[PDB]
Amino acid sequence: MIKVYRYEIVKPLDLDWKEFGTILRQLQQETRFALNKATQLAWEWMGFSSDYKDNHGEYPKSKDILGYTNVHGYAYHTIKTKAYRLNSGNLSQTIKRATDRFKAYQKEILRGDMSIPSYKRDIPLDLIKENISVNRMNHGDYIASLSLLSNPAKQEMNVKRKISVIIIVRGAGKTIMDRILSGEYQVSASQIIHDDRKNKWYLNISYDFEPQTRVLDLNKIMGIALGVAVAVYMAFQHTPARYKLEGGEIENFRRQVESRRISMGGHGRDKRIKPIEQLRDKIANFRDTTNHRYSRYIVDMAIKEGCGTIQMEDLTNIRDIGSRFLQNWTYYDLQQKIIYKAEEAGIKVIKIDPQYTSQRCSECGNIDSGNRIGQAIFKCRACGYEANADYNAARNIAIPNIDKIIA
Amino acid sequence: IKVYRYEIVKPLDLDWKEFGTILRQLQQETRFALNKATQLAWEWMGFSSDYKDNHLGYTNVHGYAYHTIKTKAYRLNSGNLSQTIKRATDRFKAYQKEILRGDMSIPSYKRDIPLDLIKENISVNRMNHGDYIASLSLLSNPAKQEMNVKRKISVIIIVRGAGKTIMDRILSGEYQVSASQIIHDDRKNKWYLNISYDFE
DNA sequence: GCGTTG
DNA sequence: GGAAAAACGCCAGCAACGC
RNA sequence: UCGUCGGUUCAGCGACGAUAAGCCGAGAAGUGCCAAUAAAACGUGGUUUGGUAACGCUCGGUAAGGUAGCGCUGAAACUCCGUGCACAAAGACCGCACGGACGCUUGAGUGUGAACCUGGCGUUUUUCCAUAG
Repeated sequence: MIKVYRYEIVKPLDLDWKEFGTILRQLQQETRFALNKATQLAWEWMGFSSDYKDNHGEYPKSKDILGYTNVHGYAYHTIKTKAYRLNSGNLSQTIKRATDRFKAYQKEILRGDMSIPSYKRDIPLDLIKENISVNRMNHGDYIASLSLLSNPAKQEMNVKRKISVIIIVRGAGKTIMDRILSGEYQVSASQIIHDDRKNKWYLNISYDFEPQTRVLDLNKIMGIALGVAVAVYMAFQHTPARYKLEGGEIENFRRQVESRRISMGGHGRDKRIKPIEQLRDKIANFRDTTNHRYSRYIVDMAIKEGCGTIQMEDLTNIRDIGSRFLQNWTYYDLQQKIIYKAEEAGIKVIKIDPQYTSQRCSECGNIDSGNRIGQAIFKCRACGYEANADYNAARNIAIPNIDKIIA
Repeated sequence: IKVYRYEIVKPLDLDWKEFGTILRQLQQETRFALNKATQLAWEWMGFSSDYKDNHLGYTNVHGYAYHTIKTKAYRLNSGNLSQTIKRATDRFKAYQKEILRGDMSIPSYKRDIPLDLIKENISVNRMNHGDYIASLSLLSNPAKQEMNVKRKISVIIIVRGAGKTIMDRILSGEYQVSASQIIHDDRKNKWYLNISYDFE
């Protein structure tokens, strides 16, 4: 597996902040140039190869026309003249990302289902894993030394070695960095990113790690239902334990940003929109934090009951997902967090068809549309089953092949 | 100079399977001309590479692209093909500096493409019975001598309520029909007609 | 340790 | 209609050799 | 009430700012506006150049924690005490380690609480206004 942790850059060691910021903005401009020109050169090679097969009879060899096995090798040779300030391994990784995205999606681009990808202004800075080195000092500082410049750029900017910055390593980042420095974790290709709200630069480190091996019974399954009266309900077949998440904080935040959006010149488009994007980024960050909390609770309640399989709904064909509690949520974000945290815990996630799953009684299996009589309570007809509707739904999810059993 | 769309229920002298096949063929040629005009605008503006030039009586990129494209895009009407190639070349010329600077990649065009229609190829008519006929000149002569479509394609358009004020001033003489498009909606499977109109 | 190409 | 925003969706997260 | 700093996100707490849903610059890529000039394509069509500053025109500025003064001493941000190590202005310093005492969570972990897999690209609808039934 591989995860990402960010660290705040305090200051460069031998530079000033003004020179360091100028260098970072210039390398951002060069990264954006390299991405967009590698996309243009890959598109031009696609068109040339189509015209070559039309005029000759076969596809042209890239090694004969361009001089290179890959179009990445030609794009490096072209882009390297105007992107001379980037470190050449970082430039090679950037062009590799651009040409790999164009190569993986070439049939979708030729069919017209996907656009040709354009790249934006505030772009992250790539760093291959040989260009990162972190060291802890005796007085408690952490120095990250980064190869960011080429050999001409180091001479034109009067830099002699790698650029060393001080990073803050606190909290869980202390644990990650201590496992990096002892060899237990392995650094992958990483980023320099920027945060406009706090005006902060970050080293975004991608690390390879081997997760903890547990013993979990694959035959025990936990079912998760997106309730209409509580937010998430979790149930089991082999045990009458039931867990739930209700949104008290969700209901509070949902009208504390609705009571604030009741009231809501001549200097461009970026004014007249600056105070509303604060509220929008606040809402996005709240949803991200809430989905992380919910995902950790759902995977923790499956570690607790020894389950080796998680089953939840499939939301691609519902279209009335606004009738649930959460009500407009980022459900895809929550489910992806469920998936990676369960894969890290050792649990299989199986999405199932939510065919009816709320009219079926979960004790015998009779499906009647008049079963739920007020959106919180559940009454059966064939066995007189008395239950909560979300718990009955979550217990119907936890059956191993319930989507074939219903239909 | 504003737009109003009008949903098409049916063609008069055709069924919804012949007319749909004709529109999908026209969409394929429209997308071909849009992509090829972007390639030829890339070649015309310099911009290319060494490996292509190491391998003309035209004033502008529009004429060179038109005379190159019109052989393979022969099923489209000639004014409609000219209006399509103008859209692609003007999109390339409005974005040429960012394409050169590397602030943008190549302009691209989607599969469910609109079909262009110059104002010489759009007609509307009310009768005494109450329906609304839109007459559309969509094919060329080598296409009309092969699909055996005899006249302009006449379809019935839903003109209700808000657009009914818009259409009548078209038939009065007060509004002038500008260049329009035939568009498609995939989720509804619904063909619309984006009539553009003028007022001064 | 950067640079170039598979 | 216009002009944007946001939910949904997918995948990566280089390697080997030469100066 | 909204915001700034206290490692990241959400909340709290401490200290601050606020007419900040404010105030001001420069510039000219675009939508207008004003001048001329008018190609490709089939009379229709709308071309090319310059100016102008109205613009959800373009690029930016503008408030917000605290810190010891004679080459040594060591002050100051989210519990206290001790011993070390490091530090004279700071977008950059207010930290780190070990030992203990007090708590907290479930003998360990912990020190305000919970959490901490991101980045890039694409798609398609939904908002929000304007508009008319």
